[PDB]
Amino acid sequence: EDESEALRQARKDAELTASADSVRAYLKQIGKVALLNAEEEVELAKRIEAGLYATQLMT
Amino acid sequence: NSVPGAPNRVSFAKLREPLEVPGLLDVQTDSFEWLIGSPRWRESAAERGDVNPVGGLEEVLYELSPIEDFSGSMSLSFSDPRFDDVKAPVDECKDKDMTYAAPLFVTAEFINNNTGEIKSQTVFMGDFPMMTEKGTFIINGTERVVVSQLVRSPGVYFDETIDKSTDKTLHSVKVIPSRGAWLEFDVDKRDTVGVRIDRKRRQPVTVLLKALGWTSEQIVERFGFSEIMRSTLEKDNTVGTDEALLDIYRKLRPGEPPTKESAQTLLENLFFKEKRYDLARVGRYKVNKKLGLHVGEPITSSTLTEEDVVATIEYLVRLHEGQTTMTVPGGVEVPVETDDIDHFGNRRLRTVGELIQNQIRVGMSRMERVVRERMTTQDVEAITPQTLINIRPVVAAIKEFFGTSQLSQFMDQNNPLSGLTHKRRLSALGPGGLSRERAGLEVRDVHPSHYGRMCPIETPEGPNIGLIGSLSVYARVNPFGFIETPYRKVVDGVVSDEIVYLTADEEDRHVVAQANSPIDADGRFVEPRVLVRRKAGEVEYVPSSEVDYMDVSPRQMVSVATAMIPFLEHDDANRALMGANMQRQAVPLVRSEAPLVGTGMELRAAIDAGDVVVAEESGVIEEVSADYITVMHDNGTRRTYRMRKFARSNHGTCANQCPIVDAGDRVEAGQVIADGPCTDDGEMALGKNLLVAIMPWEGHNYEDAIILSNRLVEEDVLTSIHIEEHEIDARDTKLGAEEITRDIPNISDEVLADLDERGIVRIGAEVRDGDILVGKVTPKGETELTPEERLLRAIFGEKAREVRDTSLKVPHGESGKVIGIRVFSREDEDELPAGVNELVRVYVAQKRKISDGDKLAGRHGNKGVIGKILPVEDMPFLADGTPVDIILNTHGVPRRMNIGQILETHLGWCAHSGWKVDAAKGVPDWAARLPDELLEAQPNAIVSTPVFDGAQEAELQGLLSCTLPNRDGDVLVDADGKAMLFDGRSGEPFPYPVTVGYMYIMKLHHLVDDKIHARSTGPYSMITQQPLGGKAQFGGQRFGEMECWAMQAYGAAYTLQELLTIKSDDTVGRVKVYEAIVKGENIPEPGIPESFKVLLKELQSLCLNVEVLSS
Amino acid sequence: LYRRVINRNNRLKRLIDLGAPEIIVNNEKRMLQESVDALFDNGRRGRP
Repeated sequence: EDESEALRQARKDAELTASADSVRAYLKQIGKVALLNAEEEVELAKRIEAGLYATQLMT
Repeated sequence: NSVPGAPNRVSFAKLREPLEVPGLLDVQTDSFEWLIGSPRWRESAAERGDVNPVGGLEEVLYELSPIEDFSGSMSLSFSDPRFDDVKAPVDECKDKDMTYAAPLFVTAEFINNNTGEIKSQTVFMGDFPMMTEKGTFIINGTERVVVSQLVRSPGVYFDETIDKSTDKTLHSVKVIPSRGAWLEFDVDKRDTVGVRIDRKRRQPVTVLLKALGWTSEQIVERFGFSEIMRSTLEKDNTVGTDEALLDIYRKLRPGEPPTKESAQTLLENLFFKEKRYDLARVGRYKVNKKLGLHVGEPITSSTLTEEDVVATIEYLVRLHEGQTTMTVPGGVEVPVETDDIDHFGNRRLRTVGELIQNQIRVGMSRMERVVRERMTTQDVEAITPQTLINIRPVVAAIKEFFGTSQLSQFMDQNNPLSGLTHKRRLSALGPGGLSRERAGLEVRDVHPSHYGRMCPIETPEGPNIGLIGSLSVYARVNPFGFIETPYRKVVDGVVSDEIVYLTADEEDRHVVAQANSPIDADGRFVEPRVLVRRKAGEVEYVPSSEVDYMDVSPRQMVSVATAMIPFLEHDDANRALMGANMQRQAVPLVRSEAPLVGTGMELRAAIDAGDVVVAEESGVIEEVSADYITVMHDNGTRRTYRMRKFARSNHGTCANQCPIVDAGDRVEAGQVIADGPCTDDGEMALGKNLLVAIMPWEGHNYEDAIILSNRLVEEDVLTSIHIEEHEIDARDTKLGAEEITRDIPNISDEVLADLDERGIVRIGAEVRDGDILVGKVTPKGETELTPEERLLRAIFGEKAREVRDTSLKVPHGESGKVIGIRVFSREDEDELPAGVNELVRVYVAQKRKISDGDKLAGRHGNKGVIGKILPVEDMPFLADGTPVDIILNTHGVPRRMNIGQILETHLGWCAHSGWKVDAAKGVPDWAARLPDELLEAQPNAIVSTPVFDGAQEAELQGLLSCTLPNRDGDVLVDADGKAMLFDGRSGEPFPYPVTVGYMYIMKLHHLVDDKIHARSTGPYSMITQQPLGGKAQFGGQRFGEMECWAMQAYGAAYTLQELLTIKSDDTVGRVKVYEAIVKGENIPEPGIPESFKVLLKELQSLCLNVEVLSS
Repeated sequence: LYRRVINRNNRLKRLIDLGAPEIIVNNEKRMLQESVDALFDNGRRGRP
């Protein structure tokens, strides 16, 4: 079913495929990062604000 | 007969035909009627499948609707496809180059399931091209004809194969549905099976049946007798429905991790969903017949079902066991056998309806995509069907289909027969078909099912041999796409008049009889053994009581182009093939005399070709003129047929129409009123009746050459009016405007005499190669004015002449008088293309006489060019003194096996001189079966001969015996056909008699005037400096590598280098050679070809360091 | 084909100079490789 080595390495092997079509390979790779919500967006925006502030301070 | 104006054509036919030939255009008209859904077709299906009367457009609209959004609370549907009157009648759309078309209207229902509101908007679908009465479309003025296509009908196809290793038999299947993914079930080299899904070579049936919600108990219950599938299920090695689903996901959608539900829905969306796998309505019924699934149920759910898959498994596995009959649980029993792919029960025919349906389906798919995109981006209740609809893709798709598609081609019309045969022709190349390179040897062969459906003789001799053919004369297209032919059914040796129609597959389960059988009028064949066609196409003897079908008539297996060949049965198949093909390319002469010896098919072929005026309604003729005929019908009103005079055909021939009625005659509905280009008294006439001697004369008729007398040239017996058109357009340009004016720079006056001040040639003025036609002057802009030009103008006072005279001139090698000028312009408020503002087209015609090199041929396969036209003195003449017109060689007819035309020659002489059979002491033995009214024939009497039931040898010999003379007492020909004839060169009589008689010859459209070409220094191509090729361009013959082989073998090196470098390529070499030969100087040393430098640069651009080293 | 090569090369230059995550840079380099592939021999690898 899903556990007991039937589906985990199944997913790993299915993902680890040749993907001859270039668009297919790109869509396979893009299916790796989870989507984001508003709180994550504002938190990452705060992190980027801190990063650019630190870059300005370095300058 | 049965034609009101039919000339009296006596016939040698023995038996009668129970039915007349159907309207040979019925495969184009009826299909378009189905497409539109006209009331004629509406009532046609009322007794031929009224279970679901629906048109092609109605079917597509119903399939498309309803279309909704992701939420399902808002949707749109289509209904009521209503047409409209055509914008303009045919001739004007042929004049100003507009498509013969009418607006299309449909009703759109907007539904909003959230609250519910109705919006019935009558949207303008577009401009749908229509089909004319002749079955030809008009696109941009041109007349185009679409042809039906032969493809493999979607369904199930089992087949057998030998491994050639241990001689084990293997059985494979290919369920090939349109717009879907293939499944290939077979028995592998080893014992197990192969279940290839969409080209993936793994996973025997174990995972598939398991993936259908089953488990091992079901597959072991269904299959306990099939040890092959028992071994396979034992070799499952997988337990678990989800395990099988993920294993399928491996080899159906790799690259994405599988989940519990993804594979289960993926299988349904791949096979059992009618959006990604929909075998057409033909495919579902083909599967049902092949498997006996449903035998009395309406057609619905075009998508493939699971019981279909299980029945396919059972059928295949039982076939591997060698079983004969399979009975599916829940269905009738079906015999188990391999399916042939060329049998006409598996090859359908996509007529015009199906092709236009497919293009409309693509257009509606784009429509559904765009409307699905748009229905969500706009807020509810602010959206209307008009803004949901953007009709652009539909008209784009129809324009894509009608133009720049190889299945809807330019009409081949240089005589009525070519037009008739271009339609009702079956092709096999194109979208969904097989290319000639893709075509094997098996497909080109004649299948036993071709009989009565597709003619086995009519097919082009070129590379396309066998790929494209012509429809039979009695053939019918079922409302289902399969082809079908009529046949009378005999019961217990009693022949019935009831005509029933059978397809290719329905013929196997019956036994059809011979066409010309010894019928006694009581239905009983006098001998028990009769030639019959068995199930597998085998011919054999069989007693009479068990046969159940017979051919409706002879010439049922043959088309309309081959049914016009007299004495067909006496000719080899190859020569009959070529004769049928040359019948298509005869030219329309200026008189078109009817043939003496022919077949009854000529009248019907001429009548229904559509180019002869036929009185639709009976009545007296009010008045007759060359331009028009006014006919007064019985019910007061009148009708004026406007005759078409001197119209250029698509191949530049003549299409005059001469009325053949008087000012006070009565004409019945259906009678021929006026004759077309190649018709006499409403019957086909593609040639002339010429007296023939078959002796080989002094080598001028050597190797198929033909010699003619000057009488044909002087009496205009073989001369054709040929018309060409020359378009030329003045268009806007950054330099300004190009003017159609007489202000033509640096021209004389003797060549300006025949132009009007408007700037074009006077109507009725003679031109020739090089003469100016239209004076169009373009602003030259600027260039390097040579100093020598300045000294030139300083010597004479010539103006700069600031404009370039790129006027239109008659191209090389033609002449003749001008027929008409048509001019269009923007200030004439015309629909000119955006960019051009004048467009003038001039028609020039010349009465092309017959000369050396013109190809003349009979309709029996004999061909040849005119070796010479020698004067009337030097012609062998009979004792009466009439010179022979055409002499052909005798060394071709016995070797090439076309003796039929010798019989035609003798029958023609009998028909010309007239005959009478002495019925004093009873009728002679040979004339006992000869019909009455054929024992007497006046001079120049026309006869007829059906192709397979015609005049026999004994009857023709008896006719030759009594051949009463015309004016003097002189039986020129003896009983054996030969006749004495006097030499016109030396004067003494020839030692031995030779055969003479009247033969029907035709001039082919391969005249030498359009076939002679030569050039000294013309233009050259861009990339490589080689001269171009063709007749439109100045050309230049291709000196290929095969001729390079010959020149190298000769040992001639200087000639080869000359032909390569300076004569073709070396630019400086070309100009230097021309200067040297003009200057009378020695031709210089050839240089280096430019194409080699082009190759060197090209190879360098491919990252290949190529340098040529001096040392 | 030359226009495709030029476009891909210029976009890769922009990506490198601007500074982008390595996935987009790898995708652009793959597109450049496939574009040169199409230029030298169309249809040899993959659909033409």
